[PDB]
Amino acid sequence: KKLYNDFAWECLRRNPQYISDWELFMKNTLTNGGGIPSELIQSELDLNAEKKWGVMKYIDPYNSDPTNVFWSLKLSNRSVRVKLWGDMSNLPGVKHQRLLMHDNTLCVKIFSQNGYFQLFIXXXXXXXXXXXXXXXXXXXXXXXXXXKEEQYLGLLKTIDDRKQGFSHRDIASEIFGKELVKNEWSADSWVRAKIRYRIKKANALINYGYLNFL
Amino acid sequence: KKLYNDFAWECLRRNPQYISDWELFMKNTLTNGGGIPSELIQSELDLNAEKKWGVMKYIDPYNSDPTNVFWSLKLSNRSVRVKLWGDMSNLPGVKHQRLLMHDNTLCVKIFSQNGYFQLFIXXXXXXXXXXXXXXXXXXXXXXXXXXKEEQYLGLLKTIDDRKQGFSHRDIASEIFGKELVKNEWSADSWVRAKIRYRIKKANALINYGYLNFL
Amino acid sequence: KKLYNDFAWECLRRNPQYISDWELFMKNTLTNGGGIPSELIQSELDLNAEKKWGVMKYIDPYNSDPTNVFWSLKLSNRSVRVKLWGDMSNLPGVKHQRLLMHDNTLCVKIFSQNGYFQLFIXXXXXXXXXXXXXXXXXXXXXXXXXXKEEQYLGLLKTIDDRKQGFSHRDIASEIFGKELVKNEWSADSWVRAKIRYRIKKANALINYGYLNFL
Amino acid sequence: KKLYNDFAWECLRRNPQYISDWELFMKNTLTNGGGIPSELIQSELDLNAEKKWGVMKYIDPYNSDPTNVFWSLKLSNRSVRVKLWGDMSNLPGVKHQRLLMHDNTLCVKIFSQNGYFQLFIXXXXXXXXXXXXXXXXXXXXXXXXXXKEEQYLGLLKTIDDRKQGFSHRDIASEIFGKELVKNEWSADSWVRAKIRYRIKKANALINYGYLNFL
Amino acid sequence: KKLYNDFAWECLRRNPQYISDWELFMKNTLTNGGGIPSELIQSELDLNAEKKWGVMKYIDPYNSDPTNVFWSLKLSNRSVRVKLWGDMSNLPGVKHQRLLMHDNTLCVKIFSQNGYFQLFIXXXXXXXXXXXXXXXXXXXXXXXXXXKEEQYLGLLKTIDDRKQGFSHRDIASEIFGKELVKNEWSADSWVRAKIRYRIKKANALINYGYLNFL
Amino acid sequence: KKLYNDFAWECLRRNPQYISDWELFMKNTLTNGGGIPSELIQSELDLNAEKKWGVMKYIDPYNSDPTNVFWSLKLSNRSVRVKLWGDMSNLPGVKHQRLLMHDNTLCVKIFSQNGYFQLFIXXXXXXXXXXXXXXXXXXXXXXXXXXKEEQYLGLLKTIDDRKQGFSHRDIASEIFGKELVKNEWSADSWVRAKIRYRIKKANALINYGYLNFL
Repeated sequence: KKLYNDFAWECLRRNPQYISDWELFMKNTLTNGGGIPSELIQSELDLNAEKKWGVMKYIDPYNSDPTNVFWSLKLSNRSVRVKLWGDMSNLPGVKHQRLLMHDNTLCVKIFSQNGYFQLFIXXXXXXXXXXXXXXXXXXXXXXXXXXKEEQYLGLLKTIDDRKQGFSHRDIASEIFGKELVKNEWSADSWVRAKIRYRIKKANALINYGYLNFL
Repeated sequence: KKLYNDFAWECLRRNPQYISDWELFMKNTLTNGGGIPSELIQSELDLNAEKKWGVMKYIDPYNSDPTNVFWSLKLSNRSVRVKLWGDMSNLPGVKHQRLLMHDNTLCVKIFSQNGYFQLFIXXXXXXXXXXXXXXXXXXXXXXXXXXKEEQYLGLLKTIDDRKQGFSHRDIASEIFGKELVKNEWSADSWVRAKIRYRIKKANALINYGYLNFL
Repeated sequence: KKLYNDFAWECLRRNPQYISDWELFMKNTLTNGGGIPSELIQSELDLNAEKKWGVMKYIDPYNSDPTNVFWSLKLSNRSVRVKLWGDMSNLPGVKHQRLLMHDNTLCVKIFSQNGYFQLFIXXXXXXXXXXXXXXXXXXXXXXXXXXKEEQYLGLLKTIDDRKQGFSHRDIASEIFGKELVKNEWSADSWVRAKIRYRIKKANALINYGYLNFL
Repeated sequence: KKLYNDFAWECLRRNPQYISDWELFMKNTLTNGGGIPSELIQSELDLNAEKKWGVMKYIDPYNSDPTNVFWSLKLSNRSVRVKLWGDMSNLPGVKHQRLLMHDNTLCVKIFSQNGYFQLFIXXXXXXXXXXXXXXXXXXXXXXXXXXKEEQYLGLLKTIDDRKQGFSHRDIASEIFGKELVKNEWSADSWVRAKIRYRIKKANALINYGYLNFL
Repeated sequence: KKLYNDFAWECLRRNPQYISDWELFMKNTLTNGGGIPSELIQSELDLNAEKKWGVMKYIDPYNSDPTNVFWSLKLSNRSVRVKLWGDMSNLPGVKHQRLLMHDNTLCVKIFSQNGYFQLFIXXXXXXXXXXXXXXXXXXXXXXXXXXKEEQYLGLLKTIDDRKQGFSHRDIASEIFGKELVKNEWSADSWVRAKIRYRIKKANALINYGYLNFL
Repeated sequence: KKLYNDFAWECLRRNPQYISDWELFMKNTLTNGGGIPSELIQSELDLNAEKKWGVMKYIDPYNSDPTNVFWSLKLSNRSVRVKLWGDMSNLPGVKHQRLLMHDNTLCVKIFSQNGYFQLFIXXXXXXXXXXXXXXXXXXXXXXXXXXKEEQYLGLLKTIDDRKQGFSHRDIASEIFGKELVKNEWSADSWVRAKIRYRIKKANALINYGYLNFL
């Protein structure tokens, strides 16, 4: 089952350029390569996506489950470097997924219903010694996992409506009602401007604005 | 003096389309209209900018002081409707600016060194009665004014470097050093990918991503 | 069943002048008026009681259940003005009662086991904008309802003992014991002074002192 | 100078029966007794006032300074029994006053700008051992002294206006304005009912309602 | 069953001099006295142990249950003087034990799974009146009972290993492993110094260092 | 000036065996070695003291200033391993001292008026990743330094009195008074037992009991 929701992945998988990239990645691996890309191994093609989109591995954009969605250490604010486990990784209600990277570094994601956290490899982590710093909030976030976004997802729903063929007025009627739209829709109307603002907000998130959520 | 910094305004005033819009707005008002646009009155041309960019009045993009930068009620999460003052508006260290809107509604912004807050017109405000809701956080934000963003501004600094003519490698040397760049710059290098990610992050903020900060 | 206890009503319904007023109100409505006064409608006679005693409707003083006991907006510190619900009014454990006032204003009381709260008419309330004010405590009190007084009720129990015909010494024996009273009762004895202080405390509450508890 | 304000004393000294009692107490001590009643010693006449009014010593009702106003142990919720000091009693900003009682018990009041506290006689106090009890709040109140009431005093101001000869309408004009009163004053008017409610509230406090504030 | 663990008793009952004292106390009472020492009565011989070891009664050092282990008022930081109960002493999960002392003072210990507390004789206790003092922490500790030490007990386990005949190297192998000890054991080795430090730490606790834990 | 007080050092420097060890260490270095032991370098003789007493360097027991008193990593609960500073080490009111160890590891002590903290070598520290662990309290203790013990020092004062030649009765008179001692001193007296308990408590601290305070 889908444990958690990755909002940045919901933005990225709706990017038309990423969808085109993934379909190209599938075609050259199914008809020009070794075949189908559980045992996650980052290839060279996947590292191109990490340097371009942020995900360490090309993930099917049709699937909302972010189990195999790993975010680059160069971008993630929910990752730590760990040196050398069974206690943290086997709580009834906490799952984990592993990924072997191109530089032979092992990334393990710890996730539950409250989010995810990535560990790049007892368990010891080198925390930067900065007095009165919010760098310790990473440990608090990991504890919350082992223990506006509803409006943001509604913006992505509007993008799904557009790509289905619905017009701005169609989406306006869906949100405000047929009677309100017939009475107020105009050239410089505020109902039209609100729907346009929904598109602009979501487009900015989809066109790499999701990077600011990592 | 510049009391506070409006991060959304720092994004918007760097938008090339908004800069072009403002220069067009100045030309048709200086050579085709009544002349120069302290006594802020929202005209019809200003309301077009409110429905397009979010600011209730065209503001010179060259000035960082957000004194006369007013944000639309349709977008602002720092605004309330107030019905009918001298105590709140005259604290030593708290300033205020007024704007008369096209619909004859008066908007008064209360700001200090900790941010701004807009009041749309004793003083009584109709707060929505929702049990266990964060709608009361608006009153807490107003109290904080009457009593990552350093990284976000650094992203906009990179946009200023680009518009000046500096290349991606030039900006990479500015941040990481000439020696590191000469050794590591390549086609699919991570230093080049980091600089590209800076541009993408800032571009998303500039291209209406600032709306998610209102 | 009796959900909560209104201490101010316990004081008022023990007032001999109010009891006489209610019996007069019943006689002129049962033998001179339309008959018996679930569908609470404030008449002109009830508004006389609101301007005299504080309750918006004459309530039988023999009943301790304060379901239909409504307190005047001119006196209540547990009331708000609300403009235009099913979520707040239908929690398993929270009841409500309505009253239509003489000025056609609808008062709805929301009560549970932790107290009551009155709303005078989504749901929006005009809260006075006063910085660093305890006016927001009304919302906290309403949240506590939707989520010394044992000594004060003992004082009213002493009034019930007096109206039954028990003397001050009888009540002293009831509280301190027959042996203590026989040994210590005197003209200027402290046991007699304590019982007198009980009466004075309760009489002050009954003779409009309950108004300070609204 | 007057350090603090005793609200219960402000109620009691406005009681006409207490004022008559004090004037009788002065006459029988100035023309029938030893003369004038700094060295506070509770006599037999003072103990009659303690059993009747609550103050351990007859105090001039014309003086608002509650320095020599001591409240009976039988009524005070701000008193403790102490067994056997210079550290607590000599803080720059904390004063103290002593009273020798008729039963040879010494009462010492510790007061500052935040209130008063009475000690009835190192310093050790026998606190009742009750689990999860608010009896320890007496120590917190004493710490606050060594470290609605503005509306209540306004009610007593209305009593001062009445005893000066001002009518209910005069006081209504003082609070609401001459124009409002001339327009709204009537037989069953709400402006008249509000002023009547002020009197009733204050009268209840004055007629032994202050006992509930000790 | 054993409700709680008294760490000071775990130190004292491992003291060789106390074990010798108890065996002498048993011999002179079983072959020279009245016989066997539920009804705890402190004799003169027991008071010698109170002035020497701290326990008000000689307790068999072989038993870890500290039910009858009472600590002297001259040493205990978990004791109060109480003057004159059924509510506190009969919570489902809270037990109590009584001891009659040589000076006819009754000591009652209240204990549960969270520790013990001793009362030396309603229930009233004379608390010292000291402003901003931690003397009130005794009431908080008693409330916690009515509602490093795992490392310290491991130090006493090392003493048990020594008295059984195990050498320092034997205990080193028990803690660090046979392979580590064979490789690192030397004259001035750190593994030998760590085991020596364990002994010194525990010996200090056993040789009256437990007094600092009362 | 002496910034802070090291209680464990106050115990250790009063140890007669350590004082003898230090005098032997001085004699073999002043008449058999290189001479006098600001530039702290741990020699082989100093490491013998680290494995025996805990201090990384022999310190003159006559000096109470614990500036050059360093505690072994094998014993200190106020030390961390740090990998590679000017911000933390140069606060107006925070000093630091360095020591080069026999294994070429550099130990730097950061201390102020609130205590000391040792760092064994930006600045990064490998913190053990244990969920719901008190290992993070080391960072809180370091923050407190960069931002019963009065009774324990009184116990060491009693040891100073003994080594000066004062008897147990002399110390009893010093604490309780000449009159109390002359009246109560006996064979099995409690005043004599209290003084004996002071000695036993302090002796346990001095004879390696200080290790439990590191």
